[PDB]
Amino acid sequence: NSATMFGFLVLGYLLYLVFGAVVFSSVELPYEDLLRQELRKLKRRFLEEHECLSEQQLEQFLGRVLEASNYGVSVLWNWDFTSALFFASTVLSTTGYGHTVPLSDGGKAFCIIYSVIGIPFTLLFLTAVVQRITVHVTRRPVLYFSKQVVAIVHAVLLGFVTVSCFFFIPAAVFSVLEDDWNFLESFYFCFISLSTIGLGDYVPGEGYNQKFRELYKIGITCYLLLGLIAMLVVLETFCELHELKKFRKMFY
Amino acid sequence: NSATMFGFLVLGYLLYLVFGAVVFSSVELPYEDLLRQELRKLKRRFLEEHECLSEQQLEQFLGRVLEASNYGVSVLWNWDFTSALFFASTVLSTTGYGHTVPLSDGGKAFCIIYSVIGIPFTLLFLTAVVQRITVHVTRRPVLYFSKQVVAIVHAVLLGFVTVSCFFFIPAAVFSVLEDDWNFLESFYFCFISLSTIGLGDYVPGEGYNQKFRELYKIGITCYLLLGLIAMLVVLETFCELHELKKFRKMFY
Ligand SMILES: CCCCCCCCCCC
Ligand SMILES: CCCCCCCCCCC
Ligand SMILES: [K+]
Ligand SMILES: [K+]
Ligand SMILES: [K+]
Ligand SMILES: [K+]
Ligand SMILES: [K+]
Repeated sequence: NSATMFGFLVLGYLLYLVFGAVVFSSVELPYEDLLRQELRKLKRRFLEEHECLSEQQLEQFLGRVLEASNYGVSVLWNWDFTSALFFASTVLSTTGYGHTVPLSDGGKAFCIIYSVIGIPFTLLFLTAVVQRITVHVTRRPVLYFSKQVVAIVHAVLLGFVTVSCFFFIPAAVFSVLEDDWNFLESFYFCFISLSTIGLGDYVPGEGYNQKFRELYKIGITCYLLLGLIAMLVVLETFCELHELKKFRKMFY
Repeated sequence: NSATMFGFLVLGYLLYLVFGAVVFSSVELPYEDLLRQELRKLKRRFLEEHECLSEQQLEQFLGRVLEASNYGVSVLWNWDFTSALFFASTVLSTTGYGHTVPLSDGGKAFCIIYSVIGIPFTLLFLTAVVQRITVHVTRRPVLYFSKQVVAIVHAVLLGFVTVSCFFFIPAAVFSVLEDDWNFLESFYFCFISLSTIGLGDYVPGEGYNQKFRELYKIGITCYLLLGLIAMLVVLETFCELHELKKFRKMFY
């Protein structure tokens, strides 16, 4: 019966993500179309309006252009559902790249509530997904039980596995998928993504003329999601070695 | 003797923050001065160079302007130490606004290592700071011991305390300090900050002509740091109520 509990948690979470991905999609998308216009309109009017404008005339155009940039809309789509799903997930995993921020007040507010509920929901979700994976991946230090040393080797080995399997493999996959991204950049991106730092200087699936982008988003959303679980799995496996519980306990 | 262990942890952490705040300050600052120039130079040359330039001539200037924006440098200082300290802390608390991202490869790489070491160090730091605060703030459900109900009331009461004390009070303080920020925006900022989501659409201490800014940074760095501890404190207090351990346990 415990299997249908975790099985439902996993289901409901995914839905909560689609739910939000939809609510965000709709409320925030409209303000974008209208903002896309105010920019395309202010773009045309600037060039055609005052060809040789002065220092005071440029700071006024650039201002309105940069302001649009900070909100995810560049003068040169953010809230579809494939991308709004991307946002909803990175907001509950708490990465927050920012390449897409809510624009209205409803979005901003819905985001807040959606999170108060989702963030926690997300912990529970992860806790379960990890407790389980942790055991199946760390039930083997026993098939080996000397005892303490089977773990210190299981850990360091498991680290070198996922570090490669989740950073280097995708660090390369992105060096591929994303043009302007070299390896370091792709790798660097993975680190700040799976760490949930999310500076947002780099975000995949945002290149001029990207084909099948809809999926790339859904793929990323999963890369990030799984990679996080993987980290936590590796974290538990490390946080549970004798020497660590020792070092930790040393401060309470 | 346990008091000098946590006391040193708290010390060393703070230093690790200053250490990084310095290393980042120096390596990344230079690329900024040089980038500030390439922009001030491309700014002058654009207006004076081709007053009435066409559609093809604007996309080329705006491109280089927006590209600078995404990296923290606007055409219209990011790595001093008061602000570099701000970065180092938000990177280890994992908020990552992005208003400041490392520019060189050294910065990007140092950041990664600094984090692999700091993030953990930061957990330990928090764990201690919270375990302690948790007990002194939740040793009182006992001074009240019926028993289970003294906690469900201690929790809900403590929530309403810090929610007000860390969100509303500062939500207002910012409505003050930050011009363009109304209450919702200030409050909204606090939520995504203390949640460590850090979209970065709003970052305090970044207004044209901000006086005593150096401190405002150091103040924020602390607001964020403490507010996080506060959250975790409140989180533990909630994660440890019978009904919850019950609901949680329901999935392993
Ligand atoms: C919700 C907190 C997630 C923390 C992730 C920490 C990953 C650290 C990896 C360091 C090698
Ligand atoms: C390093 C993980 C920090 C998680 C902070 C969660 C705060 C949630 C507040 C919800 C009211
Ligand atoms: K973050
Ligand atoms: K960000
Ligand atoms: K972020
Ligand atoms: K940003
Ligand atoms: K985070």
